[PDB]
Amino acid sequence: TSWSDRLQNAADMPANMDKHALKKYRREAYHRVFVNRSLAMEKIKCFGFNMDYTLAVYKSPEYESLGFELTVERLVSIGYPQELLSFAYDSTFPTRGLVFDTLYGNLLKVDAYGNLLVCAHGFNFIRGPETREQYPNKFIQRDDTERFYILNTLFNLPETYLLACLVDFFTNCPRYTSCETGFKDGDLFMSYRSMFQDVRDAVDWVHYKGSLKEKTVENLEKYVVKDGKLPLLLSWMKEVGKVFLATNSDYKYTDKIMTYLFDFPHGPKPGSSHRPWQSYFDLILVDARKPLFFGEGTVLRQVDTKTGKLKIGTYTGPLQHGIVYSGGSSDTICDLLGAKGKDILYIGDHIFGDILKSKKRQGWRTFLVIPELAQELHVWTDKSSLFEELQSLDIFLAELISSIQRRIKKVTHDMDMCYGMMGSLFRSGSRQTLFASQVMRYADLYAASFINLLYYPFSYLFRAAHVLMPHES
Amino acid sequence: TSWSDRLQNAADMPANMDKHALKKYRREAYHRVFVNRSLAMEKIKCFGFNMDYTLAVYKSPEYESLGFELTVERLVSIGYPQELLSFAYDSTFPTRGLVFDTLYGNLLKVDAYGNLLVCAHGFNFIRGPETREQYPNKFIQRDDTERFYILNTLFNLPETYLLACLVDFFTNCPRYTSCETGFKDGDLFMSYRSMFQDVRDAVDWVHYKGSLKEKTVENLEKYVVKDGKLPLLLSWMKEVGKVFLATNSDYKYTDKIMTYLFDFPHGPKPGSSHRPWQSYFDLILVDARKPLFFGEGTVLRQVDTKTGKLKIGTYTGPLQHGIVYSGGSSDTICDLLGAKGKDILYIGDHIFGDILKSKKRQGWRTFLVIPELAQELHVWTDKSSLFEELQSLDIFLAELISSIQRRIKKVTHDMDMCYGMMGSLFRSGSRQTLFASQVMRYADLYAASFINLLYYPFSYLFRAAHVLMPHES
Amino acid sequence: TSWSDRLQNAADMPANMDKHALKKYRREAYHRVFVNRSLAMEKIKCFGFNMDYTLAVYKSPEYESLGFELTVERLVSIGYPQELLSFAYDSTFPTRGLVFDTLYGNLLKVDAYGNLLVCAHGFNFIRGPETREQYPNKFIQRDDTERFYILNTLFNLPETYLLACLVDFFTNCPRYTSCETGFKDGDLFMSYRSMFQDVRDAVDWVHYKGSLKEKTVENLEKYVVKDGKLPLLLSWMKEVGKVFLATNSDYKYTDKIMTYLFDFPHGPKPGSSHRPWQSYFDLILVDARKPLFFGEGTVLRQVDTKTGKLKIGTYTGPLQHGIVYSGGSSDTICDLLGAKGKDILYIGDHIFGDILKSKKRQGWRTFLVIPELAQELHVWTDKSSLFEELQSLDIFLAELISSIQRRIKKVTHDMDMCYGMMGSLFRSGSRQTLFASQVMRYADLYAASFINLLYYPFSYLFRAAHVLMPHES
Amino acid sequence: TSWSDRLQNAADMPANMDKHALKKYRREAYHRVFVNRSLAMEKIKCFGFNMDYTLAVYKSPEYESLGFELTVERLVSIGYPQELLSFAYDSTFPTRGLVFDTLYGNLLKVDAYGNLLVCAHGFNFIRGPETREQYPNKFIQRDDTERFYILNTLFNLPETYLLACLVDFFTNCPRYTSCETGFKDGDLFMSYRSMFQDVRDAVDWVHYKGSLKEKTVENLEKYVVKDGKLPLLLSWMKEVGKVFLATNSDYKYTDKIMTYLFDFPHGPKPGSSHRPWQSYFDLILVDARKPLFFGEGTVLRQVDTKTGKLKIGTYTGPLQHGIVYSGGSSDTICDLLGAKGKDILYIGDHIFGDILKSKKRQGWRTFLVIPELAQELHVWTDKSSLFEELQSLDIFLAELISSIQRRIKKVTHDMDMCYGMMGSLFRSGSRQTLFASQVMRYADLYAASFINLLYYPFSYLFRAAHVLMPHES
Ligand SMILES: Nc1ncnc2c1ncn2[C@@H]1O[C@H](COP(=O)(O)OP(=O)(O)OP(=O)(O)O)[C@@H](O)[C@H]1O
Ligand SMILES: Nc1ncnc2c1ncn2[C@@H]1O[C@H](COP(=O)(O)OP(=O)(O)OP(=O)(O)O)[C@@H](O)[C@H]1O
Ligand SMILES: Nc1ncnc2c1ncn2[C@@H]1O[C@H](COP(=O)(O)OP(=O)(O)OP(=O)(O)O)[C@@H](O)[C@H]1O
Ligand SMILES: Nc1ncnc2c1ncn2[C@@H]1O[C@H](COP(=O)(O)OP(=O)(O)OP(=O)(O)O)[C@@H](O)[C@H]1O
Ligand SMILES: [Mg+2]
Ligand SMILES: [Mg+2]
Ligand SMILES: [Mg+2]
Ligand SMILES: [Mg+2]
Repeated sequence: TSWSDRLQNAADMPANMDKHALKKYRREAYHRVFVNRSLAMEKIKCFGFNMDYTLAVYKSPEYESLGFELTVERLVSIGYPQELLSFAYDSTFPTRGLVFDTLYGNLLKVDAYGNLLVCAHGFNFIRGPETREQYPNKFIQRDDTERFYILNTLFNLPETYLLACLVDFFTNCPRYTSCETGFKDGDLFMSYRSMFQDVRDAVDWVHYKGSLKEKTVENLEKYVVKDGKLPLLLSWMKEVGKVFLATNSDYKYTDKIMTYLFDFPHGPKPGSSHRPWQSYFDLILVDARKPLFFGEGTVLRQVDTKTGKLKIGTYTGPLQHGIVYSGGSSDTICDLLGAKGKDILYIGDHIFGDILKSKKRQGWRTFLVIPELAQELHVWTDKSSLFEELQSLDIFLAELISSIQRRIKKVTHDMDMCYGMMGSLFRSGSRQTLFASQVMRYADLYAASFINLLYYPFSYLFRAAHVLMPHES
Repeated sequence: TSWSDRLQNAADMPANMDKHALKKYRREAYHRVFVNRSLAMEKIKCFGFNMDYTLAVYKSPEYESLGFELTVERLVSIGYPQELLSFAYDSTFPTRGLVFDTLYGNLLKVDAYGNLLVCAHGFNFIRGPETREQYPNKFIQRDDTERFYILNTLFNLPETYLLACLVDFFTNCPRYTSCETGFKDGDLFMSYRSMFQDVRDAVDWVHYKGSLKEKTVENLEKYVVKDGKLPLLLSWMKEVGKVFLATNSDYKYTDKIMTYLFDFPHGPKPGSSHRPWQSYFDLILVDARKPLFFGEGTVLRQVDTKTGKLKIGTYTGPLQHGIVYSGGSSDTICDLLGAKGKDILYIGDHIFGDILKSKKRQGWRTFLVIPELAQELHVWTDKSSLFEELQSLDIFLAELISSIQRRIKKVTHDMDMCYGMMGSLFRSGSRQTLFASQVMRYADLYAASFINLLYYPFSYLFRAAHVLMPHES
Repeated sequence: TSWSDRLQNAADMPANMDKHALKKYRREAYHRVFVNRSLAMEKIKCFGFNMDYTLAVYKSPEYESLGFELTVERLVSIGYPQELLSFAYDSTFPTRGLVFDTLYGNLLKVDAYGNLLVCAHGFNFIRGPETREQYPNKFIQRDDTERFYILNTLFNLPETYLLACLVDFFTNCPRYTSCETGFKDGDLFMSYRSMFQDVRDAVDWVHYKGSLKEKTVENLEKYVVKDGKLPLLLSWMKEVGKVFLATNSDYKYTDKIMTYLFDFPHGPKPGSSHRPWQSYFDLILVDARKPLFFGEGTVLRQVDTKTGKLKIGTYTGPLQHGIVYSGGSSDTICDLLGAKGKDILYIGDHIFGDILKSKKRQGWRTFLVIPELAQELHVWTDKSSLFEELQSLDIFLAELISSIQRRIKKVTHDMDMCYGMMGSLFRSGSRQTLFASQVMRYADLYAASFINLLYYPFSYLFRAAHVLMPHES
Repeated sequence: TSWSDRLQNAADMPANMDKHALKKYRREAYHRVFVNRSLAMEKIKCFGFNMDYTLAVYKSPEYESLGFELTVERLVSIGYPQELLSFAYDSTFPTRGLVFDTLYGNLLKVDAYGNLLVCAHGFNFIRGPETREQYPNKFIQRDDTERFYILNTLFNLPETYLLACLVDFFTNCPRYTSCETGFKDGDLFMSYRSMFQDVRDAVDWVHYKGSLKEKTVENLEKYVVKDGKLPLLLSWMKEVGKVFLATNSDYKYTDKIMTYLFDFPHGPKPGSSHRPWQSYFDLILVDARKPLFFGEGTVLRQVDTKTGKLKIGTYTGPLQHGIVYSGGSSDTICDLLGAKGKDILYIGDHIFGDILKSKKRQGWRTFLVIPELAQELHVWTDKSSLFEELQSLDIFLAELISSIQRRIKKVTHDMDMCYGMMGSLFRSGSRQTLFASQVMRYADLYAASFINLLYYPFSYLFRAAHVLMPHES
């Protein structure tokens, strides 16, 4: 049971319009919207969306496995060994938000301060004392972006596992010699950095020149969650405000995906005429190039929606019915919708490119979709006994000799393994991950899906407790 | 009663060595060490210090007023009008951590997200609706470091007030025309940006080429807090670990100041022989050039302590008794003391250049000295009734029509004015400042003075509660 | 009769081995090697080559016209108007080395100092006084590389004409409004800068992703000069020194082209066994990425010559028979051949990327191939009467009222038109072009083809007269 | 007899106004203006000047020796050894335009292509074969500006000799160990790069914070050439055009120097009323910051000529009588004088900062003053027999075994030594220097002094022969 099984299960249910039914459906943790900073929904005047993994939630593990298979086949195509074709995607290994150390070829799970929580070389999990040889302070410099790459997105899940697969394969294949910073093959030396770049280039290629999009759109039921409540919720948003789309994807792909998402024999509610997906948006913008979008952006272009090509030249005209934009900047949206930043609730899945950047650069209000939360919540509530025991051990030790520390490490591991080999997205034991810290800092609201907004009235006041400093308590 | 009066009051008392006396003296909020993240003191192997406003705490408002007077006289010297000499430093106006907007000439107090809490043009405090003309989203882009300058340090307090003085003077002087981005004087236009640069250059000049240091060292009793407990605490640190000094100041000034700080007719305790200040340090490093120090740093030099000049060449030798270093990098300290980052507790007063940077770049443990906390604590506990009323108003409104909002704004202002015209260092009403957020994020421990460590045993476990995400609660 | 007709005519003749026959064949200006700086051939130990337009001389105007047609069809493919398909390449318009001014959409012919010699907007040649509106000092800043693009190569000849075609088309097409910096089409504004970028991108695309290479290799007789003297001369070079190839092209294309160039029923001389083209080289390097090659270069790779793919990893081994390199740097060649810069004569056609950069960065000796010289020489000797008259007019005026200036401008134009609409590669009248100045400064030797070296003994001392300053004469 | 003795000798003579007297005085090579590119003086509408070493020609070797002594005393002041005080400036060693290699501590004389002509380590002149260890291709990369510093100016002559003095001193002083890249002194290593930086910093300090200016202005007869013909020539220029001053020096120094230069008991001619120096200029601009001046420049300021301080603010007004500008850009001059680049003859002594940059960035006409030419001409004409013999040897060898090469090297050295230990500014034997090449390329006119313009009518056509390519001859 993957997180997308949970979402597609909730998606299959009819949308009860009764006001008591929505407020009661809101009880389950799975249907809740979580609040890091208070937000008065009545002040929101524009609802903004990205598409991928927000409106178009790709089914797991089928879509990761497709991306993994095409990336492997691209690497074999450029000259990697045929043994790569015997890899098979394993959804139990990767957790999102890991850091690949391109110097030593390690996947690292770190906290907000660069402290090491988990270190794996290939499929070998390196224990505390052994990591100190490569990480003397059990710490990485996050600003060393040439060395460390943060695997922020769900699109990065196939390459997260692929990187570990490759390190494992070259380590144990007799043809190659293992060195500290790569692998030697006779007169050829492949550094982990160059291998990582090949992987990155191949993932990009699969998405932009390969067949991933084509294979997705030829079997949309297999790869994309479809929910009749999505048109309903978007129609409610457009009744109280303006609605816009700003996606990094191109128009031809967006049109195919969005058409599928809205292909029901009715409009927002059963019995209503079907409307085209574009009619749900006051402003549609593709090729957004986020996060650069939230700074200078790019030249504003207009899409010829008949051919799917860009019209030649910079678009200098006004917002018109049926126009589709390409490129531009976040200021394009604000000017054309007559919005200020805090009037906008932007719903995205990219913690860095959508949420952090719109918050810091423009002061937009933010809603982070976290697809895996649909299943991490289930693990969290089911295995809560282990966390409560861990909390007790931390408290008992905080007042105590060392037989407790071995029990702390033991329960930490058992808790983490319920999530997978790389543990929870949000923590390792009692230590929070970098990802959790960035969710708390930059996502005003968050949920497994933005559809959970259906269960709250549009006057709702999302409330978070005020923060106090230690000396103020 | 300034914050330095509080510190000098506590400094004048004898250090009772009784173990029950120290743990009981620790009760008062003023003698406490506050904890943002848990820290086991037994793991600390090196105690590091800066000098200015940490070991050498400059008396307020005398030192700010001296800096203000010399900066004004430098500006008049380069051609600013004689009316500047009628300014007089006013300690009730500036709060530390304000942002000067060089485009519009405003002092801004902002939260961690760039939201405006206070805006003053000269001495005119701009009310909410009027700020929207210049700040349409009541928000500044903090990454626009060419436009916004954060006045982080206590050394910036004179220029904080001076900037407001200058804007006020040119606005109301009939010879000048007020424009949006500066002042016009016939065929001369002085932008707020160029005026700000003149101020910055003059403050730098006063510290590095003018007479500020000379005037300080010729009346040390007037300008520098002296505490007999400082040699005592440093001697205890050197009994359990190593102690180092890394100051941005030069050796000749450091030697004069430190000699004064240790000039008592005894050593650590009354009855003991006096020891030179240098004997309290395993490593002394001047001209540190923090924060660059925590990256590549500069070439490591050796001070000729007889002449006070640098020896010619890069120092390639080892740590030796009596050597004094200049420049280098944080790695110099780690290598020479055989320390890893988390072995080091670095005690500093510069939230950015000492604390944020050593934490993020090197994973050092951090102790932030906040001199004004000695008096902000007194205001906080005395006027606690206003904050509790403010908390009630926020709760009552969070469940309610708009007669409460005017009461919220009214109590916010009355609370803030107890701290001064620019309010608390840490908040405006219920909203925390950028400075408060950076203290919580990067200072593991903090206190009005590091001397408060005297009241804790060196095995102490400083404890902070574990953080949970909203969905984990 | 194009310049490549001249070369292919000389190519069709048998190579007479008689030593008196070669030294006599050297009399014609067309078979000479011209000398800017003295060069003793006996000191040359390595002969280096690029491939395109040096070993593989593409026939004119067929190859330019092919490149023009595919670039036009790529622009139409991305959305440019169908009228582009009615353009047809005209070899009489473009001269190499022109500067496209992306601000005003002009093709400029300039001297070494940025002075304007010719200015054309579309097909309209702007006369002296009219250029002063856009060029007040009849001068461009050559360091403004964001505004001015120098069309250095023969590959740039199709886009030189295409840029003029496009400016002409949009100017005179009623659907578009002509503005100073581009063309307006309703709500779309296309700047000359964005149009220029589209052209550049399309030319790149045609060469790297389109069908230009495929169409060339499917009709090599139509597109590539073939000379039996090329294997002969290369074999003589390998008898006295080492021979290397460093091409920006990839191995699969290089192999196809070079195989064709060496496909004769014999080896160097008639009657000898045929040898593969690779056997003529001590070192073969593709994907050179010149001019970056002459600085840090790129990682050194090894080509799998069976598949045409790069082997995975950096090549760390030695120079071996049959190895083919990819990337690397000029230091790769020097180290592997045991050469110093002045031991190397590098034969190239790119005045900037081959000749200027190897000379300035590495002190290599240089031989510039200038394909058009084969025909510019014929025009120069035939129409010499006009130049001599021009020289007389300059002398007579230099001692004289203004009826001479109109005659000077008149003869200048008549002389220039013999070369084409944009005049000689090397001058406009008595003023030398930027290109001529860079040939003189950075090409030690030059010729229409490097095959002219066949007519000189390998002990030859190429001689240039010593330069004196004015005060030394 | 120094070059400034020649200039001061010519300066002491009365200015005969007879038109035949001026055209006859023009015969001597010493009074001629030399021409690299033709220039019609009637087209010049503005005459521009720098001050230092153009209007204010500092006497040699007294001024170099003063600069040397103060720089040495500054280095001793910061901690260099006392033995430096026994150095004494030697005008026979330095030639202008040498390159200090900061890696190996060598002074290099190079040609325009980076080829080594002379190499000296300290006072040891390294012979051809021995230089190949450090310079394998007898070549330096001029674009490696972090390694190589070109000593372009007459102000650099003291540090040219000082650098050789220091290398010589540390090499032969027993306390220091000689390494390839510097000197070791126990645990201190001083690289040639850091030593070079100390020298550079000290020269800057002497000019901007030390006593060099003060000592110059207290003995102007000792240090500055004074010529009654200078006011005369400037008055003739102002009769036919506009005259401007753009100096890097500050106003207080400029005023002192210019007052001295114009302090005669008469105006332009004997018998005329004296006029203040400022009245000879249509535009006076100080603090020019050339060469940045010829790009974006700096903010335009106005000097308060009463106090010598800058007025506060950017000057936005027009050109007015008596105004003195500070900063700005070359566009300031063009706009205020209504000039285009080719209307301007700019007379400067800095081959890079005045001449190269105004020519390339702005297309100004250029006149380079070369003070040493006053004496290099005398050596050139006196020792012409050696050069003619050298030319014969080159011709005889160019048609010849190796007994001639030793004679070529022998005569080259004897010729060079007549100029000094580092040879002619313009050549070593038959090889031209980088400096000579840049004079020819960027100086339209040149002379030992701009005063030589007095001997030419303002309608004069300076003529240079047209350049032909080898294939055009
Ligand atoms: N999740 C992320 N993915 C990719 N890049 C990131 C992410 N978070 C931060 N960055 C960028 O990586 C660089 C290094 O980050 P840095 O060490 O400055 O931490 P930071 O982003 O300031 O986080 P914090 O303020 O919590 O320390 C920064 O320029 C930042 O913008
Ligand atoms: N207190 C400070 N004083 C001066 N500069 C600062 C301070 N805090 C951050 N900076 C620097 O200012 C620049 C702009 O900061 P930015 O907008 O990235 O916020 P940040 O430092 O990442 O804070 P946060 O992560 O809390 O948003 C950054 O490069 C940062 O290093
Ligand atoms: N033929 C060329 N094609 C492309 N770029 C060039 C060419 N010649 C020079 N450049 C580059 O263009 C930039 C601007 O050149 P710049 O104005 O400095 O002239 P330059 O190359 O120094 O020529 P010169 O020394 O003759 O003035 C330089 O960085 C230079 O390397
Ligand atoms: N006389 C000089 N003094 C200082 N810098 C110079 C001088 N001449 C050139 N430079 C600068 O030094 C850098 C390196 O020069 P580079 O190797 O490009 O030669 P260049 O100036 O283009 O000369 P050329 O065109 O004759 O080769 C350039 O950016 C150039 O502007
Ligand atoms: Mg998305
Ligand atoms: Mg400090
Ligand atoms: Mg080529
Ligand atoms: Mg000068």
